[PDB]
Amino acid sequence: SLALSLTADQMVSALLDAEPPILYSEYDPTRPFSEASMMGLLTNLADRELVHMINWAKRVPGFVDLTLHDQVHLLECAWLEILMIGLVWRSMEHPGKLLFAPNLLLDRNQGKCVEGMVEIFDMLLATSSRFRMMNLQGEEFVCLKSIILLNSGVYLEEKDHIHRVLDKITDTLIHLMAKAGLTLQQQHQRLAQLLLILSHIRHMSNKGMEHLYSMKCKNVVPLYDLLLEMLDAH
Amino acid sequence: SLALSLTADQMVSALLDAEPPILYSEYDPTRPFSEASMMGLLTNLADRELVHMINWAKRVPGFVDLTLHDQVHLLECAWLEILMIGLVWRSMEHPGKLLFAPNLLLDRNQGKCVEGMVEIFDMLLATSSRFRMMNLQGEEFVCLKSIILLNSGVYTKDHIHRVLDKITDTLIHLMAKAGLTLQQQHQRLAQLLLILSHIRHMSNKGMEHLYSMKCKNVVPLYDLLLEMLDAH
Amino acid sequence: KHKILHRLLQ
Amino acid sequence: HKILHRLLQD
Ligand SMILES: CC[C@@H]1Cc2cc(O)ccc2C2=C1c1ccc(O)cc1C[C@H]2CC
Ligand SMILES: CC[C@@H]1Cc2cc(O)ccc2C2=C1c1ccc(O)cc1C[C@H]2CC
Ligand SMILES: [Cl-]
Repeated sequence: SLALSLTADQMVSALLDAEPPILYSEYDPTRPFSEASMMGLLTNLADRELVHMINWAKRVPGFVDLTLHDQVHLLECAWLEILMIGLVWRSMEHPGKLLFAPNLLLDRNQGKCVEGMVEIFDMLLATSSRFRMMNLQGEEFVCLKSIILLNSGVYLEEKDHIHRVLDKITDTLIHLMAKAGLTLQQQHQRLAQLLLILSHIRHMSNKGMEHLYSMKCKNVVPLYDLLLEMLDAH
Repeated sequence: SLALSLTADQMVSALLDAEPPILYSEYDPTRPFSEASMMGLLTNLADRELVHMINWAKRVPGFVDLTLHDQVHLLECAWLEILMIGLVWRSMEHPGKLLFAPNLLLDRNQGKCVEGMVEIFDMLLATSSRFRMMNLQGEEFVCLKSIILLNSGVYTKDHIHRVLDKITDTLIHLMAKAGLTLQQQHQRLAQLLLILSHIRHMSNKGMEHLYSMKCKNVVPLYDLLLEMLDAH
Repeated sequence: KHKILHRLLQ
Repeated sequence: HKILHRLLQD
């Protein structure tokens, strides 16, 4: 595995170069949104984002070393977590709003257009404000995104390799903090702060998944094959 | 807050001393259990454990410094995660089984007696195996349990965040004292905290399952347990 | 509101 | 796990 041989700076480089592009939402949507029209716009975006996510995963060091069955499993378990953290990252510089796409910046009020959605929007906004306060950097963000992919479904030959890569990502994060001039104590504290956020992201994903299976039965969500399969995986 | 001035050693001692007692399940020789009898035993135990959890929380450095409203919010969000990590901890000595109580050691097969429960038993057994292989120490366990209490509902705060950094310092202190290199220390720290996201996942799955058990009226739920459930 | 939790916490 | 399977193979 060339992954286990990468240095910290090479790890950061590989992850930064693997970043997916930012996609646009269907243009000139009719406002205000109806429950069905908003979900239509968001599900359309998510479906296209999933295609890019699958290809981003293949570029995450070590992921290629896993079996197709495992790769499928990790993505099925982590896709929504990955969509959410990307959203929280794009929204950092926009207090109070969620930047779903450059041409689609929504406020919590618009989240009331869909039953049960405002609760999820609020958690997402709190996470974004948390990253803002922490002044989360781009190199740290890509590290966290890769940890989500490898850790979310990890729970022996395959497991050991995954744990080794996770350990390398940890080393990378500490490396970045050391360069930022943080003391040893501050490095450990920030590392803990960042990893504990992943607990909240897992929570939002579990809640989002339940709410998604809720909109589904109400025939409010469009029939986007990939998105539906990913949802059925749960 | 008095908790912020404590040393790592005092923090560990405080946490160890606040540990709740191990409770026993109601006694009954009859095996195997039925869906209702098993759920009856488990909910009765959970309800009694919750009372001790509340008193344990009050002894967690920094918790009493919060307002009643905040204390309530934290317990409501974290109660199942706390019950689960406790179960995973005492089940470490018994690979392959879940020690709900000294007189109630269950196996995966017994998890099938209740529909939808085997999936949860399996996640819990894997977590226990993970802790067993990492050779989790009692001192690290008490820190993790406290982190769950203070972190789970924190985003739904400067004081709580300051207490969390304190526990982090304590965890590293314990690893350094155990002889781990600087590298092994931050790698072990990350490993431990990542398992917390899995505990969060199990809690959400367990909460969903309990809600459905409730609506199916498989068994009446005790008042405290119902309060904690409805909070979700 | 009246909660058993409130009572036990105080 | 159909589409995801194929996309991961291509
Ligand atoms: C509410 C946003 C959350 C995360 C997210 C990020 C993104 O970049 C694009 C779409 C989404 C979805 C979410 C979600 C949140 C709750 C749900 O019930 C379903 C979903 C699925 C999609 C929207 C179709
Ligand atoms: C399956 C064990 C899990 C955690 C646990 C630890 C413990 O020390 C005592 C009771 C429990 C419960 C659990 C659970 C798991 C799934 C559920 O739907 C409900 C519950 C609530 C109680 C059992 C009544
Ligand atoms: Cl596109």
